Amino acid sequence: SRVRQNFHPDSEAAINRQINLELYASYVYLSMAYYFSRDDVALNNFSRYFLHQSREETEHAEKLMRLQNQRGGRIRLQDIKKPEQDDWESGLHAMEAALLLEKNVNQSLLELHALASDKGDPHLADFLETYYLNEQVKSIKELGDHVHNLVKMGAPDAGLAEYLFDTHTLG
Amino acid sequence: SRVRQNFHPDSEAAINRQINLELYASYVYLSMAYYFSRDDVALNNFSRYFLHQSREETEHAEKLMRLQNQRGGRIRLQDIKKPEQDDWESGLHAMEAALLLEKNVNQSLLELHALASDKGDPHLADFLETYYLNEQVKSIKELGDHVHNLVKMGAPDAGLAEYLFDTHTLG
Amino acid sequence: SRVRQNFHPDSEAAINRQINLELYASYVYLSMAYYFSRDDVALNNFSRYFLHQSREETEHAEKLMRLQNQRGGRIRLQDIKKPEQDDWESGLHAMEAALLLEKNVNQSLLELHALASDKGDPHLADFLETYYLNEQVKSIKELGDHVHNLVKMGAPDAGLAEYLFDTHTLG
Amino acid sequence: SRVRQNFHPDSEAAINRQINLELYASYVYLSMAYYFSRDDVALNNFSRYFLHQSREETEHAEKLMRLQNQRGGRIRLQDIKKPEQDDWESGLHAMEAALLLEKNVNQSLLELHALASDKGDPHLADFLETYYLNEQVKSIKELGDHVHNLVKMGAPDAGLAEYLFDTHTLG
Amino acid sequence: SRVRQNFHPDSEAAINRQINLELYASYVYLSMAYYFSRDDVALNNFSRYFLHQSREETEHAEKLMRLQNQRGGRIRLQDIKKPEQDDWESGLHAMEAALLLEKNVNQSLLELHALASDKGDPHLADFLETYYLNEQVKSIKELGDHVHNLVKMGAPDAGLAEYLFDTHTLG
Amino acid sequence: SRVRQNFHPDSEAAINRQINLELYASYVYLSMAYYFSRDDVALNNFSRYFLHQSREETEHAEKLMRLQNQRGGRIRLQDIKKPEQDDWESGLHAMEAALLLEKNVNQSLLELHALASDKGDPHLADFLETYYLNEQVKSIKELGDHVHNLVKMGAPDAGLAEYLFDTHTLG
Ligand SMILES: [Mg+2]
Ligand SMILES: [Mg+2]
Ligand SMILES: [Mg+2]
Ligand SMILES: [Mg+2]
Ligand SMILES: [Mg+2]
Ligand SMILES: [Mg+2]
Ligand SMILES: [Mg+2]
Ligand SMILES: [Mg+2]
Ligand SMILES: [Mg+2]
Ligand SMILES: [Mg+2]
Ligand SMILES: [Mg+2]
Ligand SMILES: [Mg+2]
Ligand SMILES: [Mg+2]
Ligand SMILES: [Mg+2]
Ligand SMILES: [Mg+2]
Ligand SMILES: [Mg+2]
Repeated sequence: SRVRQNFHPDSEAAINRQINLELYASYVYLSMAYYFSRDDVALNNFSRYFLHQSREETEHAEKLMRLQNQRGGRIRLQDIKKPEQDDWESGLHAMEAALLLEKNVNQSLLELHALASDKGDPHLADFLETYYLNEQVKSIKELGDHVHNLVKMGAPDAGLAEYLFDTHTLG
Repeated sequence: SRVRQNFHPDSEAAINRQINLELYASYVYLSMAYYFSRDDVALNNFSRYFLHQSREETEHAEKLMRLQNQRGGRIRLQDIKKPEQDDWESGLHAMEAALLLEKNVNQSLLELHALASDKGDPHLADFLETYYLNEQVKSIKELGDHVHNLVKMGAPDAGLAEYLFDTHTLG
Repeated sequence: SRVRQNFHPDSEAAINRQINLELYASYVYLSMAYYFSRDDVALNNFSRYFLHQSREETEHAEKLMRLQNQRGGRIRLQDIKKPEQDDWESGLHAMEAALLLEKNVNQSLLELHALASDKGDPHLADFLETYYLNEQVKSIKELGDHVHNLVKMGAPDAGLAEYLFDTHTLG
Repeated sequence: SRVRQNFHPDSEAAINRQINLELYASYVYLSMAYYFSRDDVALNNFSRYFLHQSREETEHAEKLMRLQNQRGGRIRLQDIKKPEQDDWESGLHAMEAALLLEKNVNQSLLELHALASDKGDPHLADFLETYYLNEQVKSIKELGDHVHNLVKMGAPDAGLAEYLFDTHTLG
Repeated sequence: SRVRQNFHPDSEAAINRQINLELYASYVYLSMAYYFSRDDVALNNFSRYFLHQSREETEHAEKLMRLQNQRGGRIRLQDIKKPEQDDWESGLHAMEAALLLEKNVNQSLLELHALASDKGDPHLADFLETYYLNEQVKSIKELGDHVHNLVKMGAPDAGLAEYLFDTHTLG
Repeated sequence: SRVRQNFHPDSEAAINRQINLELYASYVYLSMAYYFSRDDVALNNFSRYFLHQSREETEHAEKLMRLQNQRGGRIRLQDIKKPEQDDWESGLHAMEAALLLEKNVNQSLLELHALASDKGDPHLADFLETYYLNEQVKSIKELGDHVHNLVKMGAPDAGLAEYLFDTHTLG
């Protein structure tokens, strides 16, 4: 590529793997979003919350795809694995699953950053720091907040907990 | 499901298959969109066009997921298969692939409609007719228009064709 | 902490020490601010300048406290040491003391950054670079400018110097 | 000091002690504020409430520093002691600690007022009455209200109490 | 310098060399801009495009000069070498020359970043990442896009190519 | 050149030399501008003043480059020589150097005008008179004003002079 400069094939590959992971995260959140609009779940603000997260993950994927193009890498898409469950069990369980997902995505981003650093790719390093690392920290913190509140409120067994959390925190 | 009424498990299954197909179509268009943003393709309005199509396909998927929940079905997500190519070769080839994709999706929707009709599910039948069947016809027609113009203009070999089509038709 | 990820206890501790240092800097500037509104100093724009700096330092402290929470660290507050003087002697001396303070805070931030780097904490590294390192450089530069002008103008002995600097530069 | 008039050195000293106490109160509230932003507390309106209180205490400190300068006293800053805890245990416990803090600050202000009265300093007496004594009464009353509601609602053990109090009263 | 802190003389020198390189890039683009407004070239949007790039390069130079001052370095200006050609041959050739120039400038910036990293200057590292590295990637990508389109369109020999590219892409 | 008319190659050459001189003047002013932003100079309105002059010189250069193209001449760029100093010593010395620079540029413009007149090029003559000769007179007068005031005020040794001149005249 006539634009490619200081862009290691390993970084290119890792970016492609990260693209897939971001798409996967979008899919997970999409699944959660539509779990919460089931008639036997019907937590519309959980649904909206995860829908929003899903679209944010798509933007995360797209920024990496743009990065790949900008750097002269070649996007290599892979299957977006279905989420691990279709029944996310409860608002709390979904929040906990999302928290685990974000920490896993964060770990992947940190490994990607270590790779960028190993390859002396400050542009990639900065790209991750600018657009992903703090977004991950904020997302993990937010999910942590949500998990704690839901746990403290007695979710999922306390019938009012997820309902009230849905209307107040996620409203 | 206490909302489920006149909703055949075959229709539920076919809706889940259609959800996956719509997600797949979104993915195909996403791949195309970022193919045209490659430095060695750089047809930004092809890119935008397919990006828009990608997001519309996501809405197609979501409406079916909404339908599933509305009818008391249970969304069953599957892997979103990667698109058949990462290199979409040219604006014309991408348009032709999109055309083939839309006709395939249309065939799936028509089969879904035949199933809805077979199962006496007028709500599902109307749902497809209202939101999918004409949208598919419109999309197939548009892609056909685009394919014809690109062919007529000499794409992909005529160097000005895809460039001018990008700026004029997709602008 | 269920949010804690790639966050070394040393970094957590260093952030707590930095929080204290930022609070200390706020206090120093608060002291300076109210030194300059003494009836026998009465340099109201020196006062406002240092008051503004004081509040900025509080925001610096708060961002680190937020960082601590975001990363799952536990804020550990310590006494905010009183400033080294209550009588800041002159506009020039206060500016020079502030300059020294900022360079000391900068050194602490650079050590914190080296620690983040040593611990492979790019989020923390980026956090410091994004919110502190350049703010420090700009603050040190500004104080350097102020010190130079005050020195060149003949502060503190030239009776018009701090007065005119107060009204023009700090106005 | 050419402005000093009817300003007893005891009052000057007591004002300096009160400045420190107000700064200390600010610090206590700052600690509480960021306690409630912990991922395992995550009561954002408790956090905001105490943050607001913290900044109000800083204004309390500053008005006394202003008073010191206005009267020709000399501000003598002391270490701002760290708050007694970094872990404020619960919204209720923090409210109760804040209540105790405000009554302690109020006692100090009342002693300061008695001193002002003993020294025939009506300006200082009026200053305290105008800006501190009723503010303290209001603050103590508000915290008492909050404590009662939290207790009545079952805080901290009733999982919904602090959550609902956070969203409704502190919202 | 009383502001100088953690600023290695090598970094200072490298910044001065980078200032010159940025000024040089501005000059190259200025030359290109006025090449395209020759009566026998007369591609006014190529001209405007390179004029814009020229002024952007001046801002790149100025930010480095400001950085030098901010850090306490001493700007040391050198001759701005004339561009390698006055006759830039064609829109395509100018775009290709600009692409090569940007990659060369990028290489210099990456070397500067490696130096900053070697010298443990995170402020300088962040400065380059924040203001230069991604700007370079975007500029190289854009020029790559432009080069590809011009090549594909048949520039410079296809008489309509640069004309149409001028009006559509650079308009 | 099919536009070239009554345009002597000597005039073309002299215009190219004048372009370089205007670029050089821009560079001198750029150097001065960033000299006054040094932490040990810190005369921000001197800095702004010379920065403005620098950009005006670039416009002077560009109008001549425009003229060259308009007349069918061929721009021949040369190295832009670095300014004679990086340390401009004082606001007064910089003003005096700028004054000398402008008179030198003016002399070059007057020689260019004499050449235009010798070659019977009234368009070039008018071009210089319309856009350069009075601008030079105005600039030389302004710098003379500034030099006189700075001298009269006691610059550079009177510590308040350049400071006050910076804030009042250059503000
Ligand atoms: Mg993501
Ligand atoms: Mg496969
Ligand atoms: Mg599987
Ligand atoms: Mg569709
Ligand atoms: Mg029908
Ligand atoms: Mg600070
Ligand atoms: Mg202690
Ligand atoms: Mg002590
Ligand atoms: Mg780094
Ligand atoms: Mg108070
Ligand atoms: Mg009374
Ligand atoms: Mg540049
Ligand atoms: Mg030389
Ligand atoms: Mg040469
Ligand atoms: Mg000029
Ligand atoms: Mg005449």
